[PDB]
Amino acid sequence: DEEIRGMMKIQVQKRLKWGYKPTHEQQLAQLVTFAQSLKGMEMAEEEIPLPFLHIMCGKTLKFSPGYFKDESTTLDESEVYMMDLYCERAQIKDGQSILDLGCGHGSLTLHVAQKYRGCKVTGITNSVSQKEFIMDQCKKLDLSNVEIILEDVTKFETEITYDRIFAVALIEAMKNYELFLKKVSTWIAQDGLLFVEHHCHKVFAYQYEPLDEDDWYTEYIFPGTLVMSSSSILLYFQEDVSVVNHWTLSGKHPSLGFKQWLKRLDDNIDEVKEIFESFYGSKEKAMKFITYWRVFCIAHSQMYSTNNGEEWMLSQVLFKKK
Amino acid sequence: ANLIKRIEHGEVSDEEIRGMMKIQVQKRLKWGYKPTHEQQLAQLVTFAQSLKGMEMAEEEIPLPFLHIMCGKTLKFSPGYFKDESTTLDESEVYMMDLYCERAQIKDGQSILDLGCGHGSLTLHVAQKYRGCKVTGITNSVSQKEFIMDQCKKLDLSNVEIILEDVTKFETEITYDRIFAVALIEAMKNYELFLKKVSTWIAQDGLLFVEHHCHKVFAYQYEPLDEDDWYTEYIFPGTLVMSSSSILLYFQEDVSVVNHWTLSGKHPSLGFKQWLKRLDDNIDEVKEIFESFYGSKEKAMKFITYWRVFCIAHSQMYSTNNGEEWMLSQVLFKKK
Ligand SMILES: C[S@+](CC[C@H](N)C(=O)[O-])C[C@H]1O[C@@H](n2cnc3c(N)ncnc32)[C@H](O)[C@@H]1O
Ligand SMILES: C[S@+](CC[C@H](N)C(=O)[O-])C[C@H]1O[C@@H](n2cnc3c(N)ncnc32)[C@H](O)[C@@H]1O
Repeated sequence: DEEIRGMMKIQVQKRLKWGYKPTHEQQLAQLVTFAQSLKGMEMAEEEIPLPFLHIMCGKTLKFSPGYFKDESTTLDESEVYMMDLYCERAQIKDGQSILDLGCGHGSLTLHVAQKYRGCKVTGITNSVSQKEFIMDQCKKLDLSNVEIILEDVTKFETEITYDRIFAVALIEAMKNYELFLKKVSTWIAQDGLLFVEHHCHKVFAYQYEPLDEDDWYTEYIFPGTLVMSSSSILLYFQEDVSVVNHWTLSGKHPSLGFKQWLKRLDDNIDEVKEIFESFYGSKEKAMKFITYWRVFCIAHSQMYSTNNGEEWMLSQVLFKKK
Repeated sequence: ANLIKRIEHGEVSDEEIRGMMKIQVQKRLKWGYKPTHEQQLAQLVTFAQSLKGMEMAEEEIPLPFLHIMCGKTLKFSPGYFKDESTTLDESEVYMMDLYCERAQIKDGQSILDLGCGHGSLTLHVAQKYRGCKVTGITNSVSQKEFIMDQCKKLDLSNVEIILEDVTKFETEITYDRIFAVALIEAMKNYELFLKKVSTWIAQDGLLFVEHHCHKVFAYQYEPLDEDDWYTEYIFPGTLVMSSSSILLYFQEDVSVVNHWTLSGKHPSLGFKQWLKRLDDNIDEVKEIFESFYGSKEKAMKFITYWRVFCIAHSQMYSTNNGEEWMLSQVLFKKK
């Protein structure tokens, strides 16, 4: 842990001199050549055991961050505050069709559905198990409210349109932001909104690709080249959607989230070893998936804490059609 | 406000002004900078949505004087100094070329220029590409006729100047290219502006826009405390100092194709050049002014304003090596 925090504060500082430039002309230009580059990519590049997440992620199994109001906010609680923020900032109304892109394990689909029994809430994931699990909760807590399409978002067509489209933690897997925002806009209703949240740097976007030959990080964690977006970056993909509002949250909310994920992991470790040996068929491999998750949490709760959250952070954009 | 009174009578040094203007800049930068990006972003966004409910815009100098103060094109907007030893004349010409390149001007296109002014950019484009029909748009009577006389001087059946306020111009002509160089600074509600202009863009047309801005935050010109001479001395009459980024939020009728900024060094240097040529001919601007305005005192009054205005903004644009106040250029396609 200790050395890894250190081995990651150095990765941070060299990603920090990478992307910062001494004048606004150079800074801005770099970001505008970056966006144009992602128009030369595909829309997106072309399975975690459920027992293990009941431990690491908390009640709703929200595999994305939460709003911590103070550092006594439970991880459980933070998950709730964040998704009411979502619901508040998406201007969600009782009775409107809701589409939830990349449900995961439905933490938001079930939230809206329970908080607004008038809304018909439709979710989309590419996992058979996420779908079944979710539809298990509907069963349990009496929801004729939900629907789970099974389809890869980047493939899905439909005639159906939606009063409010959600899409959180999803941009992180998309290369061409243009084709993505292009497709989703034909799913927007007469006068509807689209809610995008996304990890980012405050100031510059970039590919997940080695700084040195001596930065283990980009290889161990990312293993494929993703894009760490820039907070403002979606302002440049406004051809089929228009920005209505734009917010950001300090990087202390992810940093705290990762902090919660690591402690519960480490509080229940024996059970974690047991679940991952059943699943990966080996004490060596379990002992190495434990390592990953700890390193991911440690490193990234240190990556987001940077400069009291004023480097990497959460970014929220609200959209309307055309 | 007796300050102004003695400011006119010459008692206040050019470095007191530059001195007071530095404290103005410090106050404005303390006011506008938030400590978290969440706040800063929500400063701008609220200020941006604020503009959406205003009017587009709210409801004249001697030519011998601009001839003196300004370059031989009379560009009343900034120039591009590759170097400190670049001249006003070249700075101008460098800047309009830059425009002619960033707006993808080709021979043959039709060009709509909005707030053409005394025509520096209209005539630049028109002499350079005989293939374009260029339409200028100003509301000054003097400005139409001047350009129309320089069109006789240069022999170019290549220009057209319509006398109208942009804010109320109604047409169904479309032009492959449109400039709005140093114009949005007269406007407040950019949405309703950008919507009007967007009907003037032809299929695959391009609009090009320049505006003075601060790098980060935007703001109305209202006095900071009650020690703020500069605000209501320099401005009538609430205008809005845009943000670099602010026009990323006005993308309902036009899309963005590119976006650049230029250091506040260029506008800093021009204003410096404006002062020198004005001061290397003070007596000629005195005559020109004591003749035009009707008295030696409003002469005094208006010669002071311009020395003040050249000195404050030149100081203001130099803050932090050109990285607070600054130029934003944005190129749009018809959404
Ligand atoms: C990686 S995110 C995080 C989970 C979710 N955003 C949340 O906050 O609960 C999105 C989720 O949607 C699914 N997903 C990811 N990419 C997808 C794609 N291209 N098409 C469909 N589902 C996808 C994944 O199974 C993943 O759990
Ligand atoms: C210095 S700028 C643009 C001209 C500059 N010479 C150039 O092309 O770089 C300011 C100009 O805005 C124009 N303007 C402001 N409000 C206007 C309006 N409502 N209608 C027409 N022109 C307007 C004025 O004529 C003024 O010359």
